[PDB]
Amino acid sequence: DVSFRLSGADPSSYGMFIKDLRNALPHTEKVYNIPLLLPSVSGAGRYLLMHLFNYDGNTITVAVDVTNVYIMGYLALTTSYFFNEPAADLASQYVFRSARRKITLPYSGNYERLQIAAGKPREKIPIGLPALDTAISTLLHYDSTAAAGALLVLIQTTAEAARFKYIEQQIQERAYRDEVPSSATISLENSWSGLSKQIQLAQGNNGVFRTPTVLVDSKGNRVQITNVTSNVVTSNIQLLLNTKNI
Ligand SMILES: *[C@@H]1O[C@H](CO)[C@@H](O[C@@H]2O[C@H](CO)[C@@H](O)[C@H](O)[C@H]2NC(C)=O)[C@H](O)[C@H]1NC(C)=O
Ligand SMILES: C[C@H]1O[C@H](O)[C@H](O)[C@@H](O)[C@H]1O
Repeated sequence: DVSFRLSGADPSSYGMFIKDLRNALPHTEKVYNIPLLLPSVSGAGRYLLMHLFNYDGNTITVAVDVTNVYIMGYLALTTSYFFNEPAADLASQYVFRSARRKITLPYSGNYERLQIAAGKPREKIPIGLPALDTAISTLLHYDSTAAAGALLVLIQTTAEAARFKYIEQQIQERAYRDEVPSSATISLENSWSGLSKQIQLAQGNNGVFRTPTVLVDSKGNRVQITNVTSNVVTSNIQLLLNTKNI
């Protein structure tokens, strides 16, 4: 399992949590020196437990599918909560069975359904450490509309940060002040599968992408990623979704 505490958190302890989150995801292979996520893991070993503690020390346990860094649901006190999707329903066979009751959230876990549910695009939702603290707090007591916002914040702060060094650094900057994610952050979240695929295709194609990946950069304008010499490949992405899951 991995644990992160908001109390006393700072850019460093957060970096250590995301490090720990990355290192908890199993891989047998590195493709261009990036850990390649497994095609599948059967039964209960498929799910990483993240113990998150708000500033008060209240806690939730989040279950993450180790093959795609996809949050499936969480446990708050004696209630489990799972997204309304088959993968999460499958996950509820394995994690948090000790929960007194189980609530299936009225949405899947994808960004589009979460945003509709939250009433805001994640462009307009501040993130950072104080926001993760809020999110953990919200998730402690069921409220499906508020939880959708809290989940968008939680996805971005833990999974998307594990997947991209740039997003981990975005959050580290937002250790004590939330701020909506940069467009570059949104571009990376949305491009992960894409990049994961083209990194893998590049092996066999001389480090060249079969199809370029359009991103937005820090300064704000589109940029086309075409091979593995690109910074986003050499420095930024930290985990590759296996093409068997794309
Ligand atoms: C691999 O990717 C790099 C970009 O990351 C390519 O080099 C860039 O592209 C053009 C020049 O051809 C310029 O717009 C950039 O400023 C270049 N940047 C750097 C840092 O060199 C490179 O051409 C690509 N190589 C292959 C074989 O596709
Ligand atoms: C859109 C996806 O972003 C990440 O992959 C999360 O882990 C998933 O739960 C889903 O929200």
